[PDB]
Amino acid sequence: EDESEALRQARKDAELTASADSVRAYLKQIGKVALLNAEEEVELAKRIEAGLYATQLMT
Amino acid sequence: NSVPGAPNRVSFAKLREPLEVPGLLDVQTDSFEWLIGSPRWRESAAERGDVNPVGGLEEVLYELSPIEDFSGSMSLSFSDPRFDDVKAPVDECKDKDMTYAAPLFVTAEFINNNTGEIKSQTVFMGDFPMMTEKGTFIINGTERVVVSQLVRSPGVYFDETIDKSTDKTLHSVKVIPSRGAWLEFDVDKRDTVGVRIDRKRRQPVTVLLKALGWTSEQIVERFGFSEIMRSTLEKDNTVGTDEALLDIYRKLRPGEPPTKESAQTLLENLFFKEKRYDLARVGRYKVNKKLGLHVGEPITSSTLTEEDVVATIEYLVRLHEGQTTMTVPGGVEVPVETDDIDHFGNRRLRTVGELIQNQIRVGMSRMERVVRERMTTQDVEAITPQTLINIRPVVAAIKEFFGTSQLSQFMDQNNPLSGLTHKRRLSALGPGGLSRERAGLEVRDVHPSHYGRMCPIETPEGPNIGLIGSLSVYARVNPFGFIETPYRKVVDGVVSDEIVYLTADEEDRHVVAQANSPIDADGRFVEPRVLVRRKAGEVEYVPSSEVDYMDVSPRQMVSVATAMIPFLEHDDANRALMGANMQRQAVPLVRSEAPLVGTGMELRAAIDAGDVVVAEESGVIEEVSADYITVMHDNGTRRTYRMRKFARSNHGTCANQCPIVDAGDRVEAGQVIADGPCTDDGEMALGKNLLVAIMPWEGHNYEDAIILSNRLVEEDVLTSIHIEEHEIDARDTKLGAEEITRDIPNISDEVLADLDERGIVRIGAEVRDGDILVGKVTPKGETELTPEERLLRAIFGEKAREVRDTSLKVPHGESGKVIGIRVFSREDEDELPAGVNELVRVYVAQKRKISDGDKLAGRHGNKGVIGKILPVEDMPFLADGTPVDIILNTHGVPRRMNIGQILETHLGWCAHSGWKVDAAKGVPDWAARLPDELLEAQPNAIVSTPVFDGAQEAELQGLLSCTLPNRDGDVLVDADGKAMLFDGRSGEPFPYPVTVGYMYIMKLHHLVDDKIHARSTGPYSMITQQPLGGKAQFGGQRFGEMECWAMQAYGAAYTLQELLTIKSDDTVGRVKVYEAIVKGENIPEPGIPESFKVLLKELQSLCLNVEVLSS
Amino acid sequence: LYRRVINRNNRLKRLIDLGAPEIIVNNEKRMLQESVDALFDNGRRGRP
Repeated sequence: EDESEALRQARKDAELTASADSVRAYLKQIGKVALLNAEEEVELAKRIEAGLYATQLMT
Repeated sequence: NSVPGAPNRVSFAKLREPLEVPGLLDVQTDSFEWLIGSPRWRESAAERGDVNPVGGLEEVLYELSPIEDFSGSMSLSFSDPRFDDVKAPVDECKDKDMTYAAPLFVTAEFINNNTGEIKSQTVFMGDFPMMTEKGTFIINGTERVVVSQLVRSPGVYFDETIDKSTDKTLHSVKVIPSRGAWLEFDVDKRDTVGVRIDRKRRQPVTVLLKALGWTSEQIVERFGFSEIMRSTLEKDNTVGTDEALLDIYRKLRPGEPPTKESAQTLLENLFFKEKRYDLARVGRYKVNKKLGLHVGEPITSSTLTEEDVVATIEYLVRLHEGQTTMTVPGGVEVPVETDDIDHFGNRRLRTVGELIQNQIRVGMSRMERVVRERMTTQDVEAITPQTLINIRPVVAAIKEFFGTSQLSQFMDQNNPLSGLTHKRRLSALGPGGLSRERAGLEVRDVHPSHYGRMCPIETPEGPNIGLIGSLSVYARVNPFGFIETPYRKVVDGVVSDEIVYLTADEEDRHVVAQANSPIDADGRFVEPRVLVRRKAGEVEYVPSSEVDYMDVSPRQMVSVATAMIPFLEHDDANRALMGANMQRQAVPLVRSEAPLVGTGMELRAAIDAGDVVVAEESGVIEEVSADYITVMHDNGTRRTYRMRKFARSNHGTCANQCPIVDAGDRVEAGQVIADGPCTDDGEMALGKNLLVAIMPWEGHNYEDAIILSNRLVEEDVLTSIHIEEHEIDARDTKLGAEEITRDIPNISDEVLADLDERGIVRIGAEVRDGDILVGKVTPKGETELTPEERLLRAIFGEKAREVRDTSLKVPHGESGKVIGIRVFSREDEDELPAGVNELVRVYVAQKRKISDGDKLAGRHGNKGVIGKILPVEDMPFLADGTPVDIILNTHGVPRRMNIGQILETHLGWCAHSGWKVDAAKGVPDWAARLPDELLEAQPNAIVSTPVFDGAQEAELQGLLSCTLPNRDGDVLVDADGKAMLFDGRSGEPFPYPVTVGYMYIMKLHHLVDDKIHARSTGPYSMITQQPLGGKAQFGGQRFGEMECWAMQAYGAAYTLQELLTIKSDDTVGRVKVYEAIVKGENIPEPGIPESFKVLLKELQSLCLNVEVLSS
Repeated sequence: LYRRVINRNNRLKRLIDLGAPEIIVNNEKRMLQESVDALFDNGRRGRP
């Protein structure tokens, strides 16, 4: 079913495929990062604000 | 007969035909009627499948609707496809180059399931091209004809194969549905099976049946007798429905991790969903017949079902066991056998309806995509069907289909027969078909099912041999796409008049009889053994009581182009093939005399070709003129047929129409009123009746050459009016405007005499190669004015002449008088293309006489060019003194096996001189079966001969015996056909008699005037400096590598280098050679070809360091 | 084909100079490789 080595390495092997079509390979790779919500967006925006502030301070 | 104006054509036919030939255009008209859904077709299906009367457009609209959004609370549907009157009648759309078309209207229902509101908007679908009465479309003025296509009908196809290793038999299947993914079930080299899904070579049936919600108990219950599938299920090695689903996901959608539900829905969306796998309505019924699934149920759910898959498994596995009959649980029993792919029960025919349906389906798919995109981006209740609809893709798709598609081609019309045969022709190349390179040897062969459906003789001799053919004369297209032919059914040796129609597959389960059988009028064949066609196409003897079908008539297996060949049965198949093909390319002469010896098919072929005026309604003729005929019908009103005079055909021939009625005659509905280009008294006439001697004369008729007398040239017996058109357009340009004016720079006056001040040639003025036609002057802009030009103008006072005279001139090698000028312009408020503002087209015609090199041929396969036209003195003449017109060689007819035309020659002489059979002491033995009214024939009497039931040898010999003379007492020909004839060169009589008689010859459209070409220094191509090729361009013959082989073998090196470098390529070499030969100087040393430098640069651009080293 | 090569090369230059995550840079380099592939021999690898 899903556990007991039937589906985990199944997913790993299915993902680890040749993907001859270039668009297919790109869509396979893009299916790796989870989507984001508003709180994550504002938190990452705060992190980027801190990063650019630190870059300005370095300058 | 049965034609009101039919000339009296006596016939040698023995038996009668129970039915007349159907309207040979019925495969184009009826299909378009189905497409539109006209009331004629509406009532046609009322007794031929009224279970679901629906048109092609109605079917597509119903399939498309309803279309909704992701939420399902808002949707749109289509209904009521209503047409409209055509914008303009045919001739004007042929004049100003507009498509013969009418607006299309449909009703759109907007539904909003959230609250519910109705919006019935009558949207303008577009401009749908229509089909004319002749079955030809008009696109941009041109007349185009679409042809039906032969493809493999979607369904199930089992087949057998030998491994050639241990001689084990293997059985494979290919369920090939349109717009879907293939499944290939077979028995592998080893014992197990192969279940290839969409080209993936793994996973025997174990995972598939398991993936259908089953488990091992079901597959072991269904299959306990099939040890092959028992071994396979034992070799499952997988337990678990989800395990099988993920294993399928491996080899159906790799690259994405599988989940519990993804594979289960993926299988349904791949096979059992009618959006990604929909075998057409033909495919579902083909599967049902092949498997006996449903035998009395309406057609619905075009998508493939699971019981279909299980029945396919059972059928295949039982076939591997060698079983004969399979009975599916829940269905009738079906015999188990391999399916042939060329049998006409598996090859359908996509007529015009199906092709236009497919293009409309693509257009509606784009429509559904765009409307699905748009229905969500706009807020509810602010959206209307008009803004949901953007009709652009539909008209784009129809324009894509009608133009720049190889299945809807330019009409081949240089005589009525070519037009008739271009339609009702079956092709096999194109979208969904097989290319000639893709075509094997098996497909080109004649299948036993071709009989009565597709003619086995009519097919082009070129590379396309066998790929494209012509429809039979009695053939019918079922409302289902399969082809079908009529046949009378005999019961217990009693022949019935009831005509029933059978397809290719329905013929196997019956036994059809011979066409010309010894019928006694009581239905009983006098001998028990009769030639019959068995199930597998085998011919054999069989007693009479068990046969159940017979051919409706002879010439049922043959088309309309081959049914016009007299004495067909006496000719080899190859020569009959070529004769049928040359019948298509005869030219329309200026008189078109009817043939003496022919077949009854000529009248019907001429009548229904559509180019002869036929009185639709009976009545007296009010008045007759060359331009028009006014006919007064019985019910007061009148009708004026406007005759078409001197119209250029698509191949530049003549299409005059001469009325053949008087000012006070009565004409019945259906009678021929006026004759077309190649018709006499409403019957086909593609040639002339010429007296023939078959002796080989002094080598001028050597190797198929033909010699003619000057009488044909002087009496205009073989001369054709040929018309060409020359378009030329003045268009806007950054330099300004190009003017159609007489202000033509640096021209004389003797060549300006025949132009009007408007700037074009006077109507009725003679031109020739090089003469100016239209004076169009373009602003030259600027260039390097040579100093020598300045000294030139300083010597004479010539103006700069600031404009370039790129006027239109008659191209090389033609002449003749001008027929008409048509001019269009923007200030004439015309629909000119955006960019051009004048467009003038001039028609020039010349009465092309017959000369050396013109190809003349009979309709029996004999061909040849005119070796010479020698004067009337030097012609062998009979004792009466009439010179022979055409002499052909005798060394071709016995070797090439076309003796039929010798019989035609003798029958023609009998028909010309007239005959009478002495019925004093009873009728002679040979004339006992000869019909009455054929024992007497006046001079120049026309006869007829059906192709397979015609005049026999004994009857023709008896006719030759009594051949009463015309004016003097002189039986020129003896009983054996030969006749004495006097030499016109030396004067003494020839030692031995030779055969003479009247033969029907035709001039082919391969005249030498359009076939002679030569050039000294013309233009050259861009990339490589080689001269171009063709007749439109100045050309230049291709000196290929095969001729390079010959020149190298000769040992001639200087000639080869000359032909390569300076004569073709070396630019400086070309100009230097021309200067040297003009200057009378020695031709210089050839240089280096430019194409080699082009190759060197090209190879360098491919990252290949190529340098040529001096040392 | 030359226009495709030029476009891909210029976009890769922009990506490198601007500074982008390595996935987009790898995708652009793959597109450049496939574009040169199409230029030298169309249809040899993959659909033409």
